[PDB]
Amino acid sequence: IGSAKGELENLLKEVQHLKGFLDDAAKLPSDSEQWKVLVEEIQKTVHTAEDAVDKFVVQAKLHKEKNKMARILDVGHLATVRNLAAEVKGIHDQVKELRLNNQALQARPTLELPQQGPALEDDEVVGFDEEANKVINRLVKESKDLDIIPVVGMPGLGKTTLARKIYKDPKLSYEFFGVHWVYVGQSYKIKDVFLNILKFFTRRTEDYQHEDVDALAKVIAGFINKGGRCLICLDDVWETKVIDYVKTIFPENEKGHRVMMTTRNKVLATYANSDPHDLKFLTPKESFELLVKRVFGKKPCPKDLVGHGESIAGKCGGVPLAVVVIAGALRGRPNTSDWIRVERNVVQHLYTNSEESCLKFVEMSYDHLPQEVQTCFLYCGVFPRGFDIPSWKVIRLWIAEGLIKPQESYTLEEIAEFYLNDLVNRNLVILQQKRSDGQIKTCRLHVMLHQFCKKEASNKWLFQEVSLTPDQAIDPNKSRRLCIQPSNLKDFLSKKPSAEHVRSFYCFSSKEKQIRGLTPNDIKLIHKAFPLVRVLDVESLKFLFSKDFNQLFHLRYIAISGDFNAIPLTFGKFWNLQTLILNTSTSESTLDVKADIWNMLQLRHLHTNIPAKLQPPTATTSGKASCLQTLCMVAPESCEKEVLAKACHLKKLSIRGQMAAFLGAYKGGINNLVELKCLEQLKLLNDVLYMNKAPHLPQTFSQLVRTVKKLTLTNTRFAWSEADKLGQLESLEILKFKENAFAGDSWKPKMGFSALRVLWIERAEFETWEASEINFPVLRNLVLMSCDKLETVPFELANLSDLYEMRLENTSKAVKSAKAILESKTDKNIKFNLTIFP
Amino acid sequence: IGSAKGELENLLKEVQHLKGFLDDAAKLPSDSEQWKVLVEEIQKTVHTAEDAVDKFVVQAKLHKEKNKMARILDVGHLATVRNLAAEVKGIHDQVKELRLNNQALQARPTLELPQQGPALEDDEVVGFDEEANKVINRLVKESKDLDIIPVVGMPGLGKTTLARKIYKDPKLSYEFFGVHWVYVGQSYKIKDVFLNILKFFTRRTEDYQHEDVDALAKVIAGFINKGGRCLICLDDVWETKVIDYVKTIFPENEKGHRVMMTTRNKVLATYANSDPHDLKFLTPKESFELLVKRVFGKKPCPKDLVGHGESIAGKCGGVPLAVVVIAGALRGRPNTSDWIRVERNVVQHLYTNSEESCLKFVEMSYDHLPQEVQTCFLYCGVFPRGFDIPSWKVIRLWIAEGLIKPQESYTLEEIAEFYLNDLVNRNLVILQQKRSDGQIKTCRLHVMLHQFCKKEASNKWLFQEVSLTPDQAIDPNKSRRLCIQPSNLKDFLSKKPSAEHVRSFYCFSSKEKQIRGLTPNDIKLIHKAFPLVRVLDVESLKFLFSKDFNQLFHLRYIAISGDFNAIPLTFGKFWNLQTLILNTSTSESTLDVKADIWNMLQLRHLHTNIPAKLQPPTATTSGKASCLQTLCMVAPESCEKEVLAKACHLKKLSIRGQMAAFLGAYKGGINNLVELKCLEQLKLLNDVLYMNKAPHLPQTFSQLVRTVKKLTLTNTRFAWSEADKLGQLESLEILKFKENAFAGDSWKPKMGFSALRVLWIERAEFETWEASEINFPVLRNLVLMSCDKLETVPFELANLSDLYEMRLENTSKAVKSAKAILESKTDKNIKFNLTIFP
Ligand SMILES: Nc1ncnc2c1ncn2[C@@H]1O[C@H](COP(=O)(O)OP(=O)(O)OP(=O)(O)O)[C@@H](O)[C@H]1O
Ligand SMILES: Nc1ncnc2c1ncn2[C@@H]1O[C@H](COP(=O)(O)OP(=O)(O)OP(=O)(O)O)[C@@H](O)[C@H]1O
Repeated sequence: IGSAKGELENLLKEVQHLKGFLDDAAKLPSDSEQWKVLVEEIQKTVHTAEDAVDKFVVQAKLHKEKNKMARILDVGHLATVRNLAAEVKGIHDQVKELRLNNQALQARPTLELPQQGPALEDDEVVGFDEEANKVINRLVKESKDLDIIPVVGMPGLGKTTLARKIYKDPKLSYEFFGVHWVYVGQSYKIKDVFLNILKFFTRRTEDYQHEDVDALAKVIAGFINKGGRCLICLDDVWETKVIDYVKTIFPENEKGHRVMMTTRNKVLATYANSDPHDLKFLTPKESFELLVKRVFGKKPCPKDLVGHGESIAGKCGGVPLAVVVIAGALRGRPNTSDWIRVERNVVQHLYTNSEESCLKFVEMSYDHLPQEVQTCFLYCGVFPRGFDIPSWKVIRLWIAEGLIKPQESYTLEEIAEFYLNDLVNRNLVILQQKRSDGQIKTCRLHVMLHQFCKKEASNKWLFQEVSLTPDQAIDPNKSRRLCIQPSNLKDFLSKKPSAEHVRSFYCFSSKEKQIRGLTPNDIKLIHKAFPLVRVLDVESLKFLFSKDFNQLFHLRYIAISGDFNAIPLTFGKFWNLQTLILNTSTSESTLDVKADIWNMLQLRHLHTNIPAKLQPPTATTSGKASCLQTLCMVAPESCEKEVLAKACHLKKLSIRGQMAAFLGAYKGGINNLVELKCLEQLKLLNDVLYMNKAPHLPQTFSQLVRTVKKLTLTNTRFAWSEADKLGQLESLEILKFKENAFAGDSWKPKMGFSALRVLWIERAEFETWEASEINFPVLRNLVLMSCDKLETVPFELANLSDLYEMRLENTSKAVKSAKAILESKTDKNIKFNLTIFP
Repeated sequence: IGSAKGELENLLKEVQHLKGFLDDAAKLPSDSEQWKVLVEEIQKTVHTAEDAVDKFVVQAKLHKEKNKMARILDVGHLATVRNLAAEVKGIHDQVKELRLNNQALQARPTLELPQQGPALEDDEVVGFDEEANKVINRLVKESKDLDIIPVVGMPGLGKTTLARKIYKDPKLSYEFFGVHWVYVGQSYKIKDVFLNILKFFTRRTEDYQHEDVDALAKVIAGFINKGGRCLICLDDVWETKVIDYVKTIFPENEKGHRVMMTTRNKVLATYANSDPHDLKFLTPKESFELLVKRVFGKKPCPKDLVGHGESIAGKCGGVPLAVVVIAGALRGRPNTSDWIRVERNVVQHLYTNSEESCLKFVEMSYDHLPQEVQTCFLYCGVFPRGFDIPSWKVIRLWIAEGLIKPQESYTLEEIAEFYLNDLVNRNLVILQQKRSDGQIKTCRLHVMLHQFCKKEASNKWLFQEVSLTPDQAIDPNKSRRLCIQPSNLKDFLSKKPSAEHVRSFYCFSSKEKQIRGLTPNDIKLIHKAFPLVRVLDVESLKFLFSKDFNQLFHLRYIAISGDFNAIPLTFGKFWNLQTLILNTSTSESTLDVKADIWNMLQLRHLHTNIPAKLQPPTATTSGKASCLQTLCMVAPESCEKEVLAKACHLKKLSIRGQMAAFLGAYKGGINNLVELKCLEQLKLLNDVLYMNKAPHLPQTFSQLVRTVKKLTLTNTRFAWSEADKLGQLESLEILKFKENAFAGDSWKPKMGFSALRVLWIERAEFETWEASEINFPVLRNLVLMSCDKLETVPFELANLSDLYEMRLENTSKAVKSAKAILESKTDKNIKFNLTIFP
């Protein structure tokens, strides 16, 4: 190739300038339509330049793949390269014209250039009676030390309303000499906060205005000492510095002073109190009651509007702020037509209107985010509203979208995990599913937060939901990525879509396993529509590997399903592929990975729903260690010395098959596991129910997986004496036995698991269990489920200090022993939780 | 050459404009991403232009080296010159476009466009009880005159916390009538400071607000006279003018008033008090205790977090500010995963987050630096974290990097020594090693300061640490220089690096002498990767002189190791070379310097680990005096009349070999030392243990090295009577005798060393020593080591006025005499220190 490399480089520099401008404009608040048009044009120009460069790189790589004879004799390559160079030159001319003509594209040194409601009467507050009672009981408990009870929750959940309800409660007056309210806020000055606190004790604050912060703290402490027990309410705390400053205004008189603070941050609340108070969500009934109180005040709802109102209140997610905004939409419109209109799209009516109260309140928390976490938050709105987002899937989508910039000491997966946990801690992501590690398993976006992400991503052109009003298309040409539900897929494809600029295609099955009437021609049309697609995350389909699919060389993420007997060699030409998630309905016991994954240097995660029969690297493929981090459902046959050596950086590994033929001496494929350097999770599964002999844990197993933190055994059918071998694992932290992993009437462990935190037993047909303290010194969780034959969980566990959680699911008489242990620990007054189902 | 010289000159002028802009932008705070992109582009353009000019200059020099026939017949030179001219023209066009298109590159006349914590209860302070007691004992000592006790230390070390602890101490209340606290600060007005001081004595400061500074000083003096003994605490003093102003507010009533000031500057503290109080660093235990107090307040650390917390606290360097910042990172996160994440990289978690408290506090001291000292400070971050930086090496790296601009009266080495000492005096560099001269031998960067330098250098593109996350490379293309540890060298080279823009390559062996598995091909790859490298500081290797190494004509600094029997002539073509540090493992006794160093006009320092057998300059090489400043390990054979004449400006000289054949009459190579005009240091070493005869100091020796300040004799085996000849040296300031330098049972010196300051004896097998006062009139240090046979250090030295330091290392009974002298001087109450090991 000639000068086109220099043209590419110059275009990249200019596009870097344009992207810097776009990042800057994302900060600038704009009310000008011409500014909006210019930013749209620059975004489109950046996208076009990126697509052109990517096409050029792909063509150069494909040419270099071809042999020298084919390289010379391919005139079609010459025509394509000339066309791509012409396109690059045109885009570069456009970018230069953009920068030259517009004075807004001039760089500037430092120049980006950027009250509560009426007052609720105690009957205007809905559903907070029990919550207020709980917080009041916590506040009025006698204790010598200062105690902070933080009320924490998502924006507009009612933290300030509950704090005001408690602050006005008569009960507090009997217990506390002084009950003061202080508003801190995000932007606050501690001198002002202390002066406001001082007003509650002296009316001569015009005398103390000249004092310093510490002097004012001492003055307030003396006043409180003169008074007695005091409760100071801090509103809207966004830093720990406030908590630390306020600790200094309370005298050490052992009276039991209190602070009730409200915050959106769970980490700040956990600093304030190891047990922060999570404000509840209103029930649908309470939501409807609040809606009726907001719309009709004290008058009852008209009968004809009750059904619509109940529908509307249930669509607000139980967050009072949403109900208040929707009420503002329904105020003074007792007509059924207006209520039907609002019911049709309630989340839209949040963030619209001047009373868009959701927008500014959500933006309070949003602006507090770092840029990477900000962008990662928006891509949570790529899932359907109400979708139970898998944490692993969203993490891998963030990484595949380039949202996570690599850091020196952390893997991209670790950074993404931290970002997701930070979003949950800031109460911007709802988490209802916990892994045994204590990490997020599935998360969710609240309807109001989801609508915020959906609008913000559309404003920033990150992605866009394909929504059709009977016919028509809504500008799909104004979106880098497209999300479409399976119901709307057929209609969209019937238009014969052709969007080169679209880079990610999302089809999420919220109604799981509702594969609609999509034909192979529709899948081929999907392939045709997006040739530059980087992320293809569509698992509700019967995907087929057409010849057009083999040309999606830009892919970084694929989540597909169908009837695949093997991964074709064509997958090996996706040199950008990072995540490969497969779900094959084929009856074949294992999936043949024909693709030479080892030469896919970018590949990090491979997920298959049946065991994968990998191929050992050839002598040519030898080189550096592979980037692979996850290898799920790998057949024991494929765990060879070379396979494991190339993937020595593997972190999660799952094996399923004939384990017996894997734990033997000449079966040292198990011994090949030593090649791994950072193996954290290991799943060992057995498929056969009839066993020639009961397998055995090799004596080498202790140091074969010494780095493993999570170990899962399934259908292994091991003698309970074989569990003693797992105690020699130094890093074993979470341990799972499921589906008759260990066989035997009783388990009498002797070895102690030095670091085990979570013990997990499922469907264990054992009868008795005589563990002791030495066996699990640092146990923290004990999850037994489907243990219909277990007799009694040993009392010896009751003496374990760190143990504070234990769940018995579908458990026999052993439940009674769990009650006995709970009773003993309650007698000792140790924080403990015991869950029983049903 | 044709017009290309004019093109070079015009490109140089435009690059001067761009560099001026870069210097300006370094001052401008910027939040615009487009601004960052533009600055990056201009930096890359400046680097590219510099590289092009350098390539052109070296090519012109190489052509001029060739003979006229070769010059005319070298078509390859014509092609290379045409390519270089085309590159220069392209870079000039790019620079012109940069200046024309961007309105931020317009020159403007003058237009660059630029609270404490809560409060600690004395139980929240860790490890300062003894320090506070020491400072209080110093304060409450009875003395007639005003006494200032400065608490000095590095940023965030806790000077203000200890000052507050002392200010709150009850003990001070008994001793002092008034104990006031004044905050001065970097930006301060003396009128405001005096008015604040006045408030402590009168509540009518609204009456005195109109007085002048001297009038207010007199008023405060009268108030203090009325009161009694007073202690005024000055916080954050950055100038001596504050000290002088505050001296005027204390009446001369002989009561013993005190001032306790805190500062980061050791020179300011030494002005305030000849014995300033150096605040301690927290021990790892105290650091963990402080971390637990900051994270969990008064509750104990959870057991599962104690190991992670202890690891984290030990990575904070004993500076409380670092522990406070890391606590802010760990607050409200009692999960082992968060603590593991923070432990993985603790120094990163300083300077990140809004509570980046390290950043602003370090910037306070950094901005106080001059630009040259600022840049020299950052290049201390090229060394590994925790590396013991050699002073000579960092000085020579600063000079080789162009950081020191020559001054009229000072050599570059003197300016660099001053800069390093200034960085130590500002408490920005940690010094723990002192030369006998009292200068810094090795220094260190605190982990928090090191991270500041690392980040700041990366932000300014000065250098960059090559760090790989398993695979990958982090933008190496966005750095002028690259530092890589030997562990990461092999992985980096396997990528086949080719970085023309990289100008310095650093490989520092913090784990000393851990030469890993690097092959000759790796060394050749190092040579290939950086052809424009100016600085090559890599001594943990077996370097080999390949043909590619011979083409690094830009080299200004080389520090290499291997098996070299001689320096090839190819080193003579490094016309830019200043420092040549060699460590050759060859068994051959000396190093043959084949390269014609005398024509290497820029050469300043030559260091070899074995004696160097230089070659006398030829009649052609005659000319000006050589720039050589250091000639270490030069064989006595090479010290000839012409060799010594060409290097008359030499300052350090080291000789090792057969001294007897060097001190003789016909051996007047010793007499050739007269040719030196500024010889400061002389080392004379002996290699032979069997001597035909005991050598003799020539009677001419007194005026042979008359300019020498430091003299080192090793293995010479001289009669103790020969030490009397060294007393005639006018400038002899430091004298070292090591490894049986002088042989004899006893030493009875008669001559007196008029200017000797430091007397250093190592492994002297003499028995008795009967020195007297006249012998060492101005002695200041007497350091004896391995004197297992010395009987008693004479009491006569106890009467020496200037002597205040004496160290006996592995010393026999003579230790008892040292104790006697210490006792006598303590009786006289003279400041003295006596160190004994073990
Ligand atoms: N239980 C409730 N009953 C009635 N209105 C409520 C309730 N909880 C909240 N609100 C409404 O919320 C608004 C008051 O702020 P709110 O108490 O919701 O904020 P918060 O939870 O402290 O959140 P943030 O301060 O982060 O915005 C008013 O519209 C109030 O009517
Ligand atoms: N011994 C200590 N125990 C507890 N906290 C400490 C201790 N020393 C310092 N700190 C805390 O560390 C942080 C920095 O310390 P401090 O402000 O006293 O430092 P300083 O030496 O005066 O520095 P600067 O030059 O910035 O004024 C503050 O939060 C201080 O409270």
